[PDB]
Amino acid sequence: NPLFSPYKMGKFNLSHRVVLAPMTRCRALNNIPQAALGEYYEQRATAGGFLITEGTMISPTSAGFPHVPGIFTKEQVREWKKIVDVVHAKGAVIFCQLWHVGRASHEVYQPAGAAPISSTEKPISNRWRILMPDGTHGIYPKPRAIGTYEISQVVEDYRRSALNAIEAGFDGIEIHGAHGYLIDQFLKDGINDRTDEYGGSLANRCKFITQVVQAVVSAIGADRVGVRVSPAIDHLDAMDSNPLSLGLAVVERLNKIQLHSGSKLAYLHVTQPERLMRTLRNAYQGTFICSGGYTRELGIEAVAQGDADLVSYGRLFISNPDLVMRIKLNAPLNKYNRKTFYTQDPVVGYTDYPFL
Ligand SMILES: Cc1cc2nc3c(=O)[nH]c(=O)nc-3n(C[C@H](O)[C@H](O)[C@H](O)COP(=O)(O)O)c2cc1C
Repeated sequence: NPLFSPYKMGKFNLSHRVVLAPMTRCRALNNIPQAALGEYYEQRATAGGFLITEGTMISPTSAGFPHVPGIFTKEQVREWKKIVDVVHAKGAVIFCQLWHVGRASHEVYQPAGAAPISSTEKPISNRWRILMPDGTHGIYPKPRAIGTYEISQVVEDYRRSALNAIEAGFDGIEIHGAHGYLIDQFLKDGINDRTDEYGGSLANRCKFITQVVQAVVSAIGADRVGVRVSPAIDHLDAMDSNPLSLGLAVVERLNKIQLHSGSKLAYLHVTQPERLMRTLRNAYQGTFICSGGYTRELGIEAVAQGDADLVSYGRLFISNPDLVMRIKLNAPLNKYNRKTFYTQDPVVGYTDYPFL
């Protein structure tokens, strides 16, 4: 089974290629990482296995889901440290995904009920609704389009959060540049209507992600930085007229960051909607994680055919804490319950999915 050949993700030698994809679960009450998170990640950790945490806030203005963890305060650092220690005691490698939702927010999630920030003042259209803290769904508001000074401040928030993640003991961080969130609101020409140096051409639209990645690379080292993008996913009104071109343009800038820094990133992580994946892999000089709809058989095939070095699983990892072992044994998998993806119980639908 090619998923069980070892792989060197730079200075981290992984024992197998099954990766826990980042998944928002909303158990981090009041943005504090809770003991429940430690139990959840511990159940899924394996010796030499790689885990990516749920999206984690970089600033008070970065959230658009309830009870998502932050890593911008020293209190949050202390609590993450307890979780990282538990996962490291099982021999796993763990990266913290840094997440800013941009315009995908609501007054209820913003300090003082302020408008969320974006590249644009265009709101997400009414076809999408936001999950509210009470479990209902609300309307995405009009965001505030930020100037270039504020862009530099957001980059600094990523930089400080990356340093905080290292202080908590994380092996690295992943930049969430996917799924229509803040970075994707700069990348995608269906969203980015700017006429300044951050809008228009591919080079201008890639400026923000480039500056974010460079900032965190300078702060913690390229080999501790992964990058996640989704050029072909149009979630939250995040379409590009030419997804393949956009994906290749991002890869270009990542390859250049690696040359100028003299080191490789930890990986590029691309997720697809339920030949583009292979094309970006072929263009990128480094480790590639594929994601989106992978099964045991499709993951085996992806590694065997050279389409990816690592394969990340999301929904099946929700309901199969021992997903790695089930893939190894070709054991039957447990169903997942969508109703408890984003609820707040520390156990129900979170840690009570059974082992083999
Ligand atoms: C409940 C849920 C939460 C998710 N949260 C995140 C997230 O925080 N960051 C991210 O990049 N992707 C997130 N995703 C997308 C997944 O990481 C993954 O790419 C997606 O589920 C497709 O892979 P799969 O077929 O293995 O589930 C989430 C998906 C689900 C279903």
